[PDB]
Amino acid sequence: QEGNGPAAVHYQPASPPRDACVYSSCYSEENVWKLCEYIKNHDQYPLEECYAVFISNERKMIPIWKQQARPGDGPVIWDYHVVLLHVSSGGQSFIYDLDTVLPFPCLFDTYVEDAIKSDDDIHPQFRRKFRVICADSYLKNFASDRSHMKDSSGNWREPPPPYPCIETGDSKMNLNDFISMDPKVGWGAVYTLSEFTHRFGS
Amino acid sequence: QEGNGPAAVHYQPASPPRDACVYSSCYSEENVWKLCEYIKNHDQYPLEECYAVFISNERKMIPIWKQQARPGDGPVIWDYHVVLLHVSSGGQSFIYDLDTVLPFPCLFDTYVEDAIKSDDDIHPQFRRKFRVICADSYLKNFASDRSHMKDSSGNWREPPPPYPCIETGDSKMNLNDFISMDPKVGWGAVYTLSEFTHRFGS
Repeated sequence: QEGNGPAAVHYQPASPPRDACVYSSCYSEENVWKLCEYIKNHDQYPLEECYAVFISNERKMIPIWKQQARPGDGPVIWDYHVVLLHVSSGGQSFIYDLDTVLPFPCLFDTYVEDAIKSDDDIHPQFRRKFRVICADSYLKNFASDRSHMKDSSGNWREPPPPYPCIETGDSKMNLNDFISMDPKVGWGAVYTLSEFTHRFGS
Repeated sequence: QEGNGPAAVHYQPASPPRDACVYSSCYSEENVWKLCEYIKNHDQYPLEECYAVFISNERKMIPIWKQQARPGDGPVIWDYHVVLLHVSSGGQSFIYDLDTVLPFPCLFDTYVEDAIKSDDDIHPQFRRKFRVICADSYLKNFASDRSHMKDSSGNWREPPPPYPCIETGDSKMNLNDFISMDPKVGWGAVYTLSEFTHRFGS
């Protein structure tokens, strides 16, 4: 028998701690994009091991439990919500959600169970779908002019993030193409809750 | 009526107290063999209720927390480690580890939870595997010439136990066959951490 030298044996998060991440309430698509930017700019993990994940449905009403906005367990009904998925080297997958009360990051199995619960127990208009976009692709292609966050009067529904709107060489606004769950549109692949769970679950 | 709560269920230990057990640091395989020999030579419990348990992995680096060699400070990373498992007629199972800072013996659910933790977020190279050998079989078959404990110059890595090497009619050395977590090799059965915990846990 011999005791080896000390070593870090646990998964190391790809992000900064939850309280050190760039964040604006109601701009999860951006918060997630910012995590992608951080990962890209660091050498800990390849960017391609990560995915931006949009959650929505045709009716744009998805319940998510264990959300910060509503502490104590009823759900928040969102039009869409975005989280980050890290498909880690050992078959262990993690979810980074800046709006969850669950750990940041959180093991995938735990997150999907606690946050989402079962689609079977809710009516069809509320069922959850997921667009999974590889992080490199997301940085390359995502663009939002934040126009959706201004009311009829031109005032901000929620204050915007402190940096200029994300744009690309090809577009200044394509957020709807990410929110959409039609496989004929946008980038990445679309999965039902069951499919998503099976695909990235343990 | 008598009610307790798992940690409070009554149990009489199969060994002498920790301070009276034969023990050499870095020779857990031998320390456990000696415990098996003691049990055999006593009439308290049938030997067949007990198992020698080897803990290792392919890379031979396994973390174990609550270890004497590293008080309060993370895990010890062992090439391999050996403990005794008593499957009690009392319905609760116990772990005897001469190297733990937990009680000796310790209720199984508690030992695994504190000492082992989960492999859910542990790097692949560090995941724990268990070889469980019924105690009668261990005494019948185990042999070690202690050759692994001599360095390249022929000197001891750690001082040996002060009794002659354990040998059998069939071998002078088969320690590698116990350390191995290959089911094709050796005696007993091999389990993942999850399997081991589900099997012997509550």
